[PDB]
Parts: sequence; structure tokens; C-alpha cells
Amino acid sequence: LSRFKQEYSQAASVLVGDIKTLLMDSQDKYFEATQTVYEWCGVATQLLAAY
Amino acid sequence: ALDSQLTNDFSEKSSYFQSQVDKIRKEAYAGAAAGVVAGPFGLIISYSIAA
Ligand code: EMC
Repeated sequence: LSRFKQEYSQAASVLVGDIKTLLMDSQDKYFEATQTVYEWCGVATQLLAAY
Repeated sequence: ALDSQLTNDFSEKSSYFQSQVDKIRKEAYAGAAAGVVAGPFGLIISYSIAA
């Protein structure tokens, strides 16, 4: 029953960790996405305004 | 992951410690106690040797 506590610690640990990686992965991809937009959405307004 | 586990795993050794030092008493006193065969002065010698 020590093994029990062990084996599962193992699993949860590595999974919970992967989950973080995944979460952090997303965040960056979100940043990119939004940022990319904010950049164009920005040059654009100036141009429409000019037009 | 590492931290998650090293934390869980550490409490598991702290449990193994006391559970183990116990094994040590139980082994040693079951040994001294075994001096009942030879004289009680034998216990003094035995138990001093042990405890
Ligand atoms: C100039 C529309 Hg994001």
C-alpha cells in the first residue's frame, strides 16, 4: 500500500506536468495569435481612416 | 513533475523512516528479551549490549 501511493504519485506527477506544458504552450500560441492581430488591426485602422 | 513527486516521495520516506527504526527496536529487544534463558544478570549484559 506504499506502492499504491507511489505508482499513482508517479502517474499524476508526469501527467499534471504535461498539462502545464500544454497550458503554457497554449498561452504563447494565444499571445502570438492576438498579437499578430493587434499588429494588423493597427496598421489597418490608419489606412481605412486615411481612405 | 519533479517537484510534485519529490514532495510526495519525501513524505513517503519520512514514513519509511519511523516504520523502519521500529523494525530495529523490534529486532533488538526481541533479542535482549531472549536472555530470559540465561540468568537475569545476563539481561543486564544483553540489554546493555542492545538498547
Ligand atoms: C481597421 C479594422 Hg481591425
